[PDB]
Amino acid sequence: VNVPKARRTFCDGKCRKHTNHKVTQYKKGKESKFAQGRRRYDRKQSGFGGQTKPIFRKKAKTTKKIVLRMECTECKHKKQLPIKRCKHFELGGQKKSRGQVI
Amino acid sequence: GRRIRIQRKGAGGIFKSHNKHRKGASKLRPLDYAERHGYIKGLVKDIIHDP
Amino acid sequence: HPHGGGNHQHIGHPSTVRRDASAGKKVGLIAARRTGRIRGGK
Amino acid sequence: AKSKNHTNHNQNKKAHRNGITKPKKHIFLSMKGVDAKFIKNLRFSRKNNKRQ
RNA sequence: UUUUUUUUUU
RNA sequence: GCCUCGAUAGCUCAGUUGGGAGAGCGUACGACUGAAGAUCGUAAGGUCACCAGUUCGAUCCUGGUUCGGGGCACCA
RNA sequence: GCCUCGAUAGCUCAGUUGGGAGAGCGUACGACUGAAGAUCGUAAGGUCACCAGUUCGAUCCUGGUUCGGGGCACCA
RNA sequence: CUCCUCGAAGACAGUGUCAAGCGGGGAGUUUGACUGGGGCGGUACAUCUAUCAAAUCGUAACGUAGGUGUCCUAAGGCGAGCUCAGAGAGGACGGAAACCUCUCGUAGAGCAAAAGGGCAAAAGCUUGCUUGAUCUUGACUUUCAGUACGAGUACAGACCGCGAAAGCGUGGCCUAUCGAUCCUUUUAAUCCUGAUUGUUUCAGGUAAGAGGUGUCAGAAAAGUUACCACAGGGAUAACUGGCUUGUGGCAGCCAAGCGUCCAUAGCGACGUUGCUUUUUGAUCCUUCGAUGUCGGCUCUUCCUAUCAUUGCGAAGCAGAAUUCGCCAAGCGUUGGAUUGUUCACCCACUAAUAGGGAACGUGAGCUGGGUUUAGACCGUCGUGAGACAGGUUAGUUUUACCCUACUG
RNA sequence: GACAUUGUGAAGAGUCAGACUCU
RNA sequence: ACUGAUUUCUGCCCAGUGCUCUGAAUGUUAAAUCGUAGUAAUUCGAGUAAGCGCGGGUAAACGGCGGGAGUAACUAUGACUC
RNA sequence: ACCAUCUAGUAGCUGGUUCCUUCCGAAGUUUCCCUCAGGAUAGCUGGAUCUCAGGCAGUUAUAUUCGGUAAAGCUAAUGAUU
RNA sequence: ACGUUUCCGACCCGUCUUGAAACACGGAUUGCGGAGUGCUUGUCUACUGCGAGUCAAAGGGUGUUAAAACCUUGCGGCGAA
Ligand SMILES: C[C@@H]1C[C@@H]([C@H](O)CC2CC(=O)NC(=O)C2)C(=O)[C@@H](C)C1
Repeated sequence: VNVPKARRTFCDGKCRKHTNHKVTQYKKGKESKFAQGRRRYDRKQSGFGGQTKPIFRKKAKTTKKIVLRMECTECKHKKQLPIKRCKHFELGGQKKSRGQVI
Repeated sequence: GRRIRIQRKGAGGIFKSHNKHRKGASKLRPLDYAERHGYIKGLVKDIIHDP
Repeated sequence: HPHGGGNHQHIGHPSTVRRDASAGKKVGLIAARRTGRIRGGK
Repeated sequence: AKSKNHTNHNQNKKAHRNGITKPKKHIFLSMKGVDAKFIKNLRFSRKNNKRQ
C-alpha cells in the first residue's frame, strides 16, 4: 500500500473547507504511570494473590489498521483516518509506472 | 508427595545415636598452666573398646 | 522420592543436583563437579 | 449423541394457529423515511395555508 | 614432501 | 484359503497402445602371441511358462492351469 | 485407513522469488610413465517424476496424479 | 603491678527491613467444542460462490467442487479517445513464434483474487486532471429476536474532484475480505470537573479513532492414573439379541471354451439371478440402581447344504476304487503329539472320520489355561508421572431351603 | 545488593572546597 | 546416588538437558544511590550485585550410538571402492 | 487415619413431590451462549379483560405478474461422446 | 352393595422415554410421619381508603380487660420536572 505524503481534504478546524494536509503515520504514545487505570492496576497487583487480571495469549491478527494523522497546513488541526489492514505500508513511496521493461 | 528419608532424619527420633554403652568422648586435656609452661605426666591405666 | 516411579526403574532426570536445591529435592550427586570413574589422580 | 437436528416440520401449523396477521391500513399514512427536502417544503406549505 | 603394481611356461 | 506379484536364450535380467524379442554371462570361430591367459570381432543364443479369448494385429490386454515369491486370516 | 516428507547427469547429493541446472565420483580426450594406477590439462553429460494453472518467463509458486520413505493405528 | 576468665574472628559475619535471582521441595487451579462411542484425524467453529434445493424465498449431514484473514495513490473519482480473444492474407534479415499493413471478428478477451452474474463509442485498453477512500445526522436492506457488529442501499446538509455540459463520485463492477465491555493511547473545544478561594502543572470527563479477543456475540490455562473416586447415562462404545448382507458361505441361468473328436458325462469363462445368517462388517433399537464376558470338559435335542450306511438314476460306469445326482437326518461320524486356543497341522485306526444351531447351548454344572484390576520383568515410546489386540510371571470363581420344569 | 546494628586509627586513589567518597 | 556375590569385561559421544569451574567480562540486569530540567509533584540520564549470556570440564550424570550404490575368471556372496 | 464443627457444603444430574369436578390446551423449532443432558430469546399456550359493531379468510373468481424444476434440446452455445 | 354363577370386556402400578405389560428401574405387608416455605426486594393484577397529594418513622402523650386501642409531625419516604 502506497499513500502520498500530502492530501487536499476537508478540514474540520476553523477552515471548514478543503485544504492541504501533511500526512504521517500515527504511533501509540507512551503509557503513563499516573493514568487511573495504571494506578488501580499497580495497587491491585501489589501484595499477595498473584496475577489479578487476564493476560492475553491467543493473538491471531497479523496486521493492524494503519492510522494516518493528517495535519492541516493552515490551522494545524489534525485528523485521524484509518485505512484497511495491510501487511506492507509506505508513505510517499515511488509511484507506479506503466509500460516499462522489468 | 511425602517427606523423604533424608528429611525425616533431622527430627532426631529413631535416627538418634546409639550411645548406651559408649565409654565417653575422646578429648585431650583442657589447656592449662602445666601444658602451657611445661609438661604433665599421666599413666595409661587402660586400653578399651568403644562401641 | 524424586527417582521413584516409572514402568522401568530409571532416574529419568540428571542425578546431579545444584547446591541450593530444596530439602526434599537435594538427593543424588550434590553439587558434583564431575562424575564417572576417575581416570588419573584426584 | 448428535444434537444438531434442524427441521421446519411443525412451523407452518404454529404460524397459522393464530392466523397470519396482515399489515395494518394506516401504515401508508406515515410520512416516515421520505425525502427531507420534500418534508421541509411540506411543513412550510402546511404552516401557511389560511384556515378561512 | 610424495614415489603403489608388473599374468603362465620358455 | 484371500489380497496379490512375477514367469523372456544353458543362467541372469530389459522390452512393448499390442505393430522389433534386446543386453550380459555362457558356447563356437577368427584376430593377437613363441604358445597360452586376458582383450577384441563375428557367430550367437528364444515354444516370450501353458491354454482360451478380445483385436486388423498380442510377449504386453481379459479369463483359466502350473510354478513359485510377499503379505492378510476367532476370541474374550 | 489417517498424517506428513521426498523425487534433479550413470550413482550419491546441492540449487534459486521464478530469469543459473550445479558438486563429487563415473564416462571420453590429451599429457607424464616401458605400461597401469596416482598426477597434470580439457570435454560431454539430468525424467529437474508426470501433468494443468498463475502471473512477461515456473525444476522452483499452487493443485492433482505415479513411485518411494517415515509416524499413528488405543479401550474393552 | 594491672577491674581482658583464657583463646579465635571482629565492625566482617550474624540479626531486622526492602529489592532481584533460583525455587514441582510445597500450594491452588486449568488442561475448548463438534464428532454415526470416545481418542487420533479433520474444522464442516466467523465466513463467500456453484450444487444439493424438489421453477417465489427458505431448507440438513464429518453432503460435493472450491474460496476468505489479503491486494490496490490506483487496481478509487471523472473526461476523452479506442476495441478485445482469435482467424485469414501480405511485408529485408524474420523462422511456428519479434515488428509493420489490410480484411473478418457478439465478446469466444479483460476486468487483483475462488465461483457465479454483469459489461463493447464500456465496467475492458490508452491517456489528462484529481483525492467523494473527506466532514455530519438520521432512514432502510442483509443476518434477524426483525438485537448488535460487519457489509450495503437511497437520500439530506457542507466542502470538493472531473467534465463544455447534462451528469457522475461517500472507495474497489456485484456477491466474502472481519471485532464488544474494562484498560491504554491519539485527535478534538480558546470545553466541563477536582466541591476552603484562585493561577499553573497533573488527573478525571464529554465526542471520534487505534491497540483484540480466528473457540471470530469476545475465560487468563499442560499431562497422567492399571491405586483411583462421585453424580449420572442404554441420549453413548465393548458381549448376546434385532434390521442389513457389503464381506463370508451356498445354489442357479446363457453357453465362449476345456474335455483326443464332443458346449452341457464332468466342468464351465465373459456376464447375470438368487438363498443363508456357522464369518466379518454397518447400525445403535433393548440392557450401564450389572443378562457373569473365551475355550475345553460333561449332556441333551434339533437342522440339514449327505462323509458313511439303506433303495436308486447318470458317467469319459468292463472291477478295489472313483465322480455326478435323487428319496433320505433312522443311525454313526474316533485315539492322540504341539498350542489357552476356535482354527491349524501331523501321527494312527476306521464304514466314515460331513457341516452346523440351540443367549458365538451349557461358570448358583466344573475348570481358570487365556482374556480382564492391584505386585514384578523386558523391548519400543515419553523430560516425567506413565502408555503399548507387544512378550513374561503370580494373581479369592459366592448363595437354592422358593416357583416352575425334569427325575423318581 | 541496599539501609540500620556500626565503633576507633593509618596508607593510597578520586572528588571538591576542612570535609566526603571509595580501596 | 546408582549398581548389586565371585570370574571376565565395562567400547565411542560433552552436540541436547543437567551439574560444576573461572572470571577481565559496559552484552542484559532490581531496589537504593548520583547527575540534569522543573517552583514541586515529576521527567530524563548514569551507575547498577548475584543470576542469565558468553568460555572450560564432566557420561559407574540424564542419556544417545546412520543410510544408498558398485565390485572377485561358473553362479552366489562381497574382503574392496564411491 | 479418626472425632466434632464450618455444613441443611454445591450439583446444568437421579428419585419423589399428597383432594375432587369443570373449561381451555402445547413443544421438541429460530437466534446467542466453553453451548451440545443446561439456559436466555422468539414461537406455540392460559388467564384478565378492554375498545368497538364489516372488514377479514390455510377457499375460489377476475386482472396482472414472478420462477428455470418435470418434460424438451444437443441436426442451438459449453462439456462429453460412436 | 367387596357372596356365588353365567355372557362380553379385561397385561402392574409410579417413572424417564420417540416408544413400557416389558427380559428398564422402585414397590413383601400395614399403621403413623413425609416435600414450593419464610423473609427482603421488585413487577403486574384484584380489592379498600384518600387524592396533588398520600403514608407517615423513630419518638412523645395517654391507656390497667396497659405489648392492644386512641391522639400527635415547619421536618422524612414516594409523587408533583
Ligand atoms: C484492546 C485489547 C484488549 C485489552 C484488554 O486486555 C482487554 C480487557 C477486557 C476486560 O474487560 N478485562 C480485562 O481484564 C482485559 C488490552 O489491553 C489488549 C490485550 C488489547
